[PDB]
This record gives sequence, C-alpha cells and structure tokens, in this order.
Amino acid sequence: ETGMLERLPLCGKAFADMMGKVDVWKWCNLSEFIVYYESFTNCTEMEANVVGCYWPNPLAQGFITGIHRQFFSNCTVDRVHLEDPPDEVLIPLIVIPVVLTVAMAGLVVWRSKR
Amino acid sequence: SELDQLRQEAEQLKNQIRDARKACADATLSQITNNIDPVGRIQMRTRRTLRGHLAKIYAMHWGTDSRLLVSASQDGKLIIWDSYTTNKVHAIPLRSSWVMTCAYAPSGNYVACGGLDNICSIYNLKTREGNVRVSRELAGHTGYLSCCRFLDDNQIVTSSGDTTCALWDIETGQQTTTFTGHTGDVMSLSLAPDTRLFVSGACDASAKLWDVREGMCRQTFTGHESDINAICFFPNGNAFATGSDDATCRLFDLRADQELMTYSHDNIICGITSVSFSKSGRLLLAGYDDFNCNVWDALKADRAGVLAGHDNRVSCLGVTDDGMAVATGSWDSFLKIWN
Amino acid sequence: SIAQARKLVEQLKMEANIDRIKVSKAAADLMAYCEAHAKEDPLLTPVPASENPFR
Amino acid sequence: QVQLQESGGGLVQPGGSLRLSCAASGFTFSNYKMNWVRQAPGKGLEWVSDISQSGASISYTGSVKGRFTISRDNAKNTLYLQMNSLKPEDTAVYYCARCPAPFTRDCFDVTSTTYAYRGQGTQVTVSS
Amino acid sequence: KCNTATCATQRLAEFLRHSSNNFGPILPPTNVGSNTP
Amino acid sequence: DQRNEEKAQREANKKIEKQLQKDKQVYRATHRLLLLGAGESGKNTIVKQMTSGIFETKFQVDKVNFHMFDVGAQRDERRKWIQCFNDVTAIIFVVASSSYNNRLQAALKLFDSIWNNKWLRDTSVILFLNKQDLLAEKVLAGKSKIEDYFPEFARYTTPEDATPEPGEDPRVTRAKYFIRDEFLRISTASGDGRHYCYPHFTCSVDTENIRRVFNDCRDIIQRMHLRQYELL
Amino acid sequence: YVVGRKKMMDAQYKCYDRMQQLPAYQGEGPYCNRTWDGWLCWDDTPAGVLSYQFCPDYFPDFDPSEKVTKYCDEKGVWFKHPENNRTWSNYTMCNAFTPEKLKNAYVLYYLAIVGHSLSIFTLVISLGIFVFFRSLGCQRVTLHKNMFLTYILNSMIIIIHLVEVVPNGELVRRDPVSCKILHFFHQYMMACNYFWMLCEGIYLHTLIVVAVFTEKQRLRWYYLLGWGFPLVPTTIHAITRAVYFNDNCWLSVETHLLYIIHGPVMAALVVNFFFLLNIVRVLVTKMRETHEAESHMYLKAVKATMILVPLLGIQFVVFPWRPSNKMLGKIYDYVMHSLIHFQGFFVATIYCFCNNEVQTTVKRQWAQF
Ligand SMILES: *[C@@H]1O[C@H](CO)[C@@H](O)[C@H](O)[C@H]1NC(C)=O
Ligand SMILES: *[C@@H]1O[C@H](CO)[C@@H](O)[C@H](O)[C@H]1NC(C)=O
Repeated sequence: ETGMLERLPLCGKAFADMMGKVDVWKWCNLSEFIVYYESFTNCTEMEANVVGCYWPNPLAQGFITGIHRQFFSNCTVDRVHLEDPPDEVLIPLIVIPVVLTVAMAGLVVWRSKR
Repeated sequence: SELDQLRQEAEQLKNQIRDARKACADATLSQITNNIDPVGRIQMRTRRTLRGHLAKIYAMHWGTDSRLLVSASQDGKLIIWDSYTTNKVHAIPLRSSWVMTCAYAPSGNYVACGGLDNICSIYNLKTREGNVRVSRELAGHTGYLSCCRFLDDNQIVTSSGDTTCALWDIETGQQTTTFTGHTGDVMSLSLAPDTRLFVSGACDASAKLWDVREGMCRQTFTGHESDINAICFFPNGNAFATGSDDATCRLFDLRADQELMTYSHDNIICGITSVSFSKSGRLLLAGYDDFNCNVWDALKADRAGVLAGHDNRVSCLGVTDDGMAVATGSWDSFLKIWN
Repeated sequence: SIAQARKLVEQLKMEANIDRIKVSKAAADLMAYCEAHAKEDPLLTPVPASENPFR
Repeated sequence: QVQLQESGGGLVQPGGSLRLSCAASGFTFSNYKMNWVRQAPGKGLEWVSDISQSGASISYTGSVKGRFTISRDNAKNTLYLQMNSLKPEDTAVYYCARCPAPFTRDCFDVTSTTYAYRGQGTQVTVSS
Repeated sequence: KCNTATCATQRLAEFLRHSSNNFGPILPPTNVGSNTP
Repeated sequence: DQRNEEKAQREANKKIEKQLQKDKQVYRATHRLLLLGAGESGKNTIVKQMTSGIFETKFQVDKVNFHMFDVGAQRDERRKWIQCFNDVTAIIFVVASSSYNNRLQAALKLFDSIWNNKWLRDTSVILFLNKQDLLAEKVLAGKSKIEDYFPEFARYTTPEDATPEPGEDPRVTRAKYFIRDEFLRISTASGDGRHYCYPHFTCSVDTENIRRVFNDCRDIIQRMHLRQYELL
Repeated sequence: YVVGRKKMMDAQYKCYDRMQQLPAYQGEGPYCNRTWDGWLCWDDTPAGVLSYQFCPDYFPDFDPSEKVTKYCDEKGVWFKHPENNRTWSNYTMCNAFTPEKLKNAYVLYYLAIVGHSLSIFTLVISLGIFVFFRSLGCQRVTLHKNMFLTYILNSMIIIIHLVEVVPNGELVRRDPVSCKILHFFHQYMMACNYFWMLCEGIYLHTLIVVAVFTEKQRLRWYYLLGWGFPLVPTTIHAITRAVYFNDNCWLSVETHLLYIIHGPVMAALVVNFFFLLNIVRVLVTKMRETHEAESHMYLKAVKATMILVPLLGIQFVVFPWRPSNKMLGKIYDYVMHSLIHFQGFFVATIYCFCNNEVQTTVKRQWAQF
C-alpha cells in the first residue's frame, strides 16, 4: 500500500506535465483535458493494481481532490453544456402557450358564427 | 227519373265508343314494328353542368335558336343560361318563389313563368333600359299554374289545377278562350307544330284534344290507370305520348283515337315526371322518380338506354329544337346537358 | 246536377261521329316519318364530335 | 276507362242484414288500396273503412266498428261490405273509392267532392 | 421527464435508438456485481 | 367582333354570379313553414295571433326569419301540389277536432296520408289541437257525441303523466288526451326515425304558438344535425 | 465502449469539480462522505438513510429512465458487498428489466409501422373518394378533408422518422441542420393534427349546441387554428431548445421543454372531451324525450360515444399517464400503442366507409362505371 501511495503523486505529476505540454496555462479545453485525464486514469489504475485495491480509496479521493484543486482550479469547469432552464422562467414559458390555446378555442367558438 | 235516363244514355254512348275503337283496331303498333332494326345501346354522357340554382328545379325550356334556355327553380329565380359557354345571361327574381312552369317565346323576346300564385307573368328580354321587368300579369285563373306555352308574342295558352285551360291575349291581359271539358287537375300541355291545336293530360287519367280557334274539345283519350303527370307532342304532329303515376308510358294518336303501345317493365314501380320526344321522334326520353331517365324507343317497346347522372328526382327535361342536345332538370338544383 | 249530365252526353254524342281510321295506317305513318328523318337526328345515330358544340 | 260499378242496396228493416258488392275494372285490382265512403242525406261525405292491397291490414271508423265487415276478393276483383244490426243512421249513399297511386300505402282526396276514381254509388235506406 | 400519451411514439423511438445497437444480434449484460461499483 | 362579345359575356356572368352569391345568404337564413290547417279549423286566428293561390306571411322570432305559407283559394284535391313542399322545414297541421258533428275522423285520415307520403316521409309535421276551450264546453254537454263516433273512448284510461290546466275537470282532460293518443299512435306506427310528430294544445288566440313552432323547429334541425354524424 | 469510457471520464471530472465546490456536508450526526464510485456522483447522506440518483446512460444495457439507489449504513459508512466487503450500489435494477422491455419495444415498433401504413392507405383512399365525389361537398366534408390531410402527412412523417432516423445513427453523429428542420416539421405537424382534432370537436359542438339555425360558417378561423396557431408553440420550443438545450438533433426526450408542444395538446384534448360530454348529455336528453327503451338508450349512447371517441382523441385523455406497475404498464403500453397507431384508420373507416350517404354515392356511381 505504501508503494502505490508514494506512486500516486508521481502519477499526478505526470498528468500535470502532460497537461502543461498540451496546454500552457488553461487545461480546461476538450482535447488537452481529455488526454491529460486519460493519462491520469492510466497511471491511477496502474497504482491501484499495484496496491491490489478497488479505487477510489478515501485517501486516494483526497489526493485526487488536492491535485485537482492545486492544478485544475484555473478554469471554471463548473459550466455544463446542456441544462433545463430554471422553473422561474420555465413555468410561465409553458403556461403561456396553454392559456393562449384555451383562449383561442373560445375566441374561435365566439367568432365562427358571426 | 230525368237524371237516371241521362246516365243510362251516357253509358250507351260510352259502349258505342268502345265498339267503334275496337272495330278500328285492325292491328297493333307492336306487331308491325317487330322486324324493325333496334336502335342499339345508346350511351350518353354529361357535357355541361349548371350549378347556379339553389332550390329544386321544377321546369325548364329551350329557345328557338337552340342556344339559350330558361329554367325555373323553387328558390324564386329565373336564370337564362348560354348552354354553349355555360355562362348565364339573365337572372330575374320573382315575386312568388313557388313556380311550377316556365316558357320561352318562339321569337326569343319573351319569357313566362307561373306556379302556385294562380297568375302568369310575362317578361320582355329586349328592354331598352338594360334590365328585365315584368310586362303583363294574367290573373283570370283560380288555381296553381301547371304549364304555359307561347303561340306567338301576343297570345299564350296556360293550364292550371282549376280543371280548365285558358287562352290569353298578352296586350289586353284578359281571357279570350276557356276550355272546361276535364274533370281533374291539368298537369301539362304540349302545342302541336302547327299551333292550331294542343293536348293536355289531367288527373282523370284522360288526355283531351282542344282546338284553339273555337275552344271546343275534339276527342278524349283514355287508358291510363293513374293521374297523368307529363305530356308531349310528336314532331310529326299526328301523335302524342304521356306518363302517369302507374309507372308506365303510353303513346296515342289523334286519327285512330285510341292507345297504340305502352312502355313498362316489372322493375319500374315509380311514376313518370317528364316526357318529351326526340327530334326524329324515334327516341322517347322520360324522367322517373327513381333518379333515372330511361330512353324508351318509340317503335320498339324495349328500352334502349338509361341516364342516371342526377342526384335527386328528375322533374323536367327537354330536347333541343335542332336535336343537338338534351337538358334535364332534377330536384338536386343541377341542370345537366346530355349529348 | 242535371246540367252536368246534359253536358256529358252532348260531348259524347259529338265525339262519337268523328272520323276514324285503322290503327295500322296510323302506325305505318309514324314509322315512315321516323325513317325519313332518321339520319337528321344526331341523337339516334352516332355523330362526330368535331361539329358538336358540346365538346 | 277506370270505373267502379256498385251493386246491392235496397230496403232493409232496422237490425237486419245486407251485403254490398263493388266491382272494379280497367286496372289491376290487387295493386290499389280500396276505401269505403258514404254520403248521408243533407250532409257531407265521410269515410267508413279501408283495406290494404293484400287484405292483411284493415281499419274501421268508430261508428261502424263491430257492426260492418269488409272483404276484398282479388281473384274476381270485387269489394264486399257485409252489415249486421243496422241502425237508422245507416241510411246513406255508399261510394266505392280507391287509391289513385297503386304502390304507395297512402292516398289523398278519397273523400273529395270532385274525386275521379270513385264509383257511381248505390242507395241504402233503412226504415221500419 | 415526460409521461403523456402524446409524448409516446418518441420515447419508444428513443429507447430503440439508445438500447438497441441498430438492431444488433447480441447485447451482453453489463456486470453489476461486486466487481463493478 | 367575337373577342368583344366574349368580354361582355364574361362580365355579365361575373355580375350575375356576384348577385347569386349575395342572394344565397338571404335564402339560407330563412326557414320555410307550411300551414295545412283543415277547413274552418281556425288557422286564420293562428296566423294573426303573432284570386291569390298562396298567402306568404313573414315573421321573425329570436332574430331568426321564418317563412310561413298559407295555401288558399285552392281546390280540395291536394294530391299534386303538396309535393312542392317536400323541402319545407316542417308542415304545421291545425286540427279543430272539437268541431265534430265528423271533422276529427276526416282530419285523422288526412294526417295519416301526409305521414305516409313518399315525398313527405322525411318532413317533420307539428300538430296543433285547436279549440281546446270549445272542446271542454261540448264535452260537458249532456250525452256528448264523442263515444258515438269513437266507442273506444268509453274504455280509455287517462295516463298518469297527464298534467291538467288549472281550473279544468277530468272529463275534458280525458277527451283532450284521447284524441292526442290516436294521433300519436298513427305517427308512431311507421315513424322509424325519418320524421317526428309534435303534439300540442293551443287556443284560437294563443300567442305562444310562435314560440312552440320555434322550439319545435330548433329540435328538428338539431335532430337532423345529429343524423349527419350518425349519432341518431 | 470508447464513447462510453469518454463519457464516464467527463462525468468523473464534472463530479470532482462539483465536489470541490461542495466540501461541507452541513448536516449533523454520523454520515457517509461523498465519493465517486465509478459511474455516478453521490453526495453526503445521513447514516441509515437510503439515497437515490438517476440511472446512467453510459451503456445501451442500462435504462436511463430508472433510478439507482445507494444505502448508507447506520455506522456512518456506505453499504459493503458481503462477497468482498467493498463499497457497492444497487446498480442491478437498471439491468434487470432491459431484455423484456426491448422485446416488447420491437413488437411495439412493428405494430406502429403496420398501423401507420394501414392508416395512410385507408385515409388516402378516403380523401380520394371525398375529392372525386363533388355531391358530398359541405363545411363538414371540408373539415374532414383537412383532418384526413393532416393525419396523412403526420403519418408519413412518423414513418420516415421511424425507418430512416432511428435505425441509422451516423446521420445523428454528422449533426446536420436537415435533421433539426425535419424535427421542427414533425413537431409542427403533430401539433397541427391535434389542433385539427380540436377544430373538429369545436365545429361539432357549435353545430349541435350553441348555434342551430344558422348554417353558413366562416371557416377562416378553423383554418387559422388548425394550421396557423401550431406555429407559435413549435417556434417557441425551437427557440428555447436552440438557446438552452442544444443537442445533436433535438431528439432527446429527457428535456422538460417538450411540454411546450405536448402541453397545449392536452388542454385541447380536455376541451374536446368536455365537448363530447356535453354532446352525449344532449343526445341522452333528446332520447329521453323520445321515450325510448332504457336498454336501447344505453346501447345507442355507448355506440355514439364509441363512434365519437376516435375523432376527438378521447383515448389520450382517458389514459394520460403510464402506470408504474410492470404488468399494468405493459398492458397500458400495448393498448395505447394499438389505439394511437390505428386512430387514423378508425376515423377513415368510420366517417367515410361506414357513412350511409357515402355508401349510397359509391353504389350509385359504381353502377354507372
Ligand atoms: C469527509 O469530508 C469532510 C469534509 O469534506 C472531511 O473533513 C473528512 O476528512 C472526510 N473524510 C473522509 C474519510 O473522506
Ligand atoms: C437491489 O434492490 C432490489 C430492490 O427490490 C433488490 O431486489 C435487489 O436484491 C438489490 N440488489 C442486490 C444485489 O441485492
């Protein structure tokens, strides 16, 4: 367990170096971040296989969080592409077509016989 | 006493007429025409369809020029159609919407119509003001008008449900000759080619022959078992045909004073609404209550063909003066021209 | 009424004396007229559509 | 011609019996519905009874229900009226009328004063 | 998500497009035991 | 010039068709009614309560224009001209059954003939039993000749749903509904949904008459509309 | 597998980023720490409390509509598999129901194709008969023709989407604007079909109840409601999808934005159901006034309701939601698919072939031919 615990910082450093080679200061892109994450996952899986344990251990999770905070905190990666709009704008946005349909049905009923 | 002997005397006259008619019946029309060549499968299709009328069409009439025609509808309109280009030339409203007859003057300058209003209206189509207005109104009848035909621009003959037929002078607008020989409602009339005489079939299932010049009945035809609805005159002027509610037609002749041949089939259980001969007189087109107009051969009792393009009951029909077209008017408010 | 009965017999009496002919003679006359004008009616016989105003 | 000859009648005491036969000619008897109408002296014309084309449907007026009997014979084209227990009001002239239009089950002007397809009529008088 | 009769014949289409590999012949089960999380 | 005549013909057709289109709306916005009241049946009063062969009377109720035709000065042979009214909305039938001397039986046969007419099989007929007040006074008369003409009245029983007019007596209600039952039996004998008979009781000067026919006409159109969608 | 692995890596990165921004549990008492098991991101949960999460769509073998549950032990740690004492979550639920669901979905797709083809055939023949026979022309016939046309076009669109969109995904991976245009047309035409159902119901109600005497009606309002208005919901939905949820081809149904188009349709169908109820009440009142037999009245009312159900789309209102039960849900799916995919065929065979006037016209013109 000690060997894998010591090798995990080496895997993190290798991932950081790979990200630095791909991206100068912003590893928040798509291809560069994908390559860095693939390398990090490869070395982390190798370390876990050396330890003979199922990842992620709480110590491993803490180390991963510390590595992400130390290096991958430059960009606001919290942005996600696809979302449903919040209810505050969503609810009236759905109510308006329904109320319009109900009102137009009565309007057509009224003016058809005129 | 006096009444009884009069009826007994009347019976003896009726018996003598039957004996006289039987004696003259040396042969029947069907036997002679047994060897005549059949017409063949007559196939006729619609060429024009006039959709200007709203309510059921009750009467129509062709013009002398064979181009223009006038039709009457129960909605209260008298539309004149140009059969060639399908357009309409005039559309004159009527005071009463209940009209059962219409006429076209031989000169083409006058059009008449009548119905349940007991009056006949005359319209002149050659007004110098560009609009058609009624000219003279005849109000000597007390029953619904059933038919009316022009002798010329000055005299018109009419028949109504008053059992009587009338002759009119348009200029004076007064009665001139009255015929009072029937016992039932007169449904139709047809002028002879020479105009000197005309026939009229009434509800008594009897057809009469009247002379316009002296206003006297010449003879009476019998043989129908139901009220006569329509009648027409043969082009040669020596015969006529009619149809009744008994689902059969009959052909008569003035000279022999008796029926010649009847047209009927076991399938036919519906009355006849309109009857008119063809230009040659060989084809007898008759409307029917079953939405059909069977083309009955004249010389042969066998049916030659049918036409069933009408949605509702066919009320009227008419063959052109030149014989180049036939127009029919049904209860579906659609005028159909057949060729 | 008596007058209606009287008017009936006079109609029958004056109608009885009208001249009449054999039915065959009248039947032959009708056939002769139809035969003479057979070619002149376009409804009886097929006709070309070129000269027909309804095409 | 369409004629409906009528035979019968005579002088009958009240409460007696009588028979009337109406003969038809010139048309198909079975195709036309037959009606019985009579004219009372000093009164209008009224309808008594009728029979369907095939004789399977019979209707009577209330005054003669259970008193008179109607029958038709399409074989010999005759219309019959059998009466029992006559009453003084039976005195009237009986007319044998018919439906102008054969195939339909309804008809108008059977009681009309100017009807055409009506029989000559027979006089039936009942008295003590 | 979407639970409506009008929302039908599209959810079925979505399921056919996703869970079926273009009408594939075989779809081996995905391990859900102790080996997988 | 043939071309010049073509333009004149086309514009004449266009003008006439425009007039016909305008007249179509006014024709479809009115409803036709036929008044077939029997002789001396008080049908004239039914009109005025609000050699001419017809008397056209136009009245409007609920902003709806109606066309009532009173056929007059015509012979009693009504076999032929009755077919002209096959397209009418409804045939109004007024019966003075109380005038029996035998007027009821004569009107009974006339209604039967109209009901079974081939052309009138699709036309609804609404019925008015006029002279209800005179019916009461003749029934109250000693030995009224209602059983003599109609012996079935001696055994007929009043239906439980027969609501009376406040102030009358059971005997006049008996004859009033007995005549109605016979008319209903005739109508229901062959009325297999094609047309319906509407029975009503009216007086000679009843102003409600225009309301009853207006309500009856509304039911006729509604029933016809349902028949279009095959719901009836 | 490669796409699934990339999606899993991206989800793991997103979960790590979210956990970086949410370090505090903010609760009380013992609890299990938030951890990334390998497939889904789990938050802190109290001891002895079962947590739930959406079931992932990494593999076709998993059903996204399901929910994965993770149990927290009372000791303050996650549940451990007894086989190897390792942290584990109830992922076996997503895999259990998939095979039978796929087997039923194949039959549902085949039934949909067959029903849509039959509806296309019957409705095309009915429209041809309606157009050829000019004697039947009226406002009701015009509305029927419009309804048949929108049925036919919607059925073609559904069939095309079923045969050349669902099977092949390479077009989806290409991501062309043509697919978005086709989806827009599909949604617009479905909305048009439902609004024309509403228009037919409105016309029937107006003919029967509110207006009886007047016959001529201006059909411009009906045309505008059937074809013009459905543009607005569809345009709004398209704008909203292009603004927020811009997927490959707008084929995703996980969005709540689908209620923009599917919403007003439900209101229109509810209005149609209420109009049907009013018409049934009127018919029952008329038959009661007619003095008809009770059994005959019930039978005729049932027949009228059965006749009017397919035209007004009452089936959607009767069974709006999908039952949670597996057997009842399967029965509901089968019945609803059979009803929906045959609605056009039922309308065509009821209002055209079973109509008496149409049958008489067919018989009359057939004799001429
Ligand atoms: C659990 O989370 C808390 C707060 O984030 C942290 O202080 C603690 O060290 C974590 N423990 C483990 C075992 O991850
Ligand atoms: C997952 O939960 C379901 C809920 O019924 C249960 O049946 C199943 O046994 C659970 N999985 C395991 C591996 O126990």
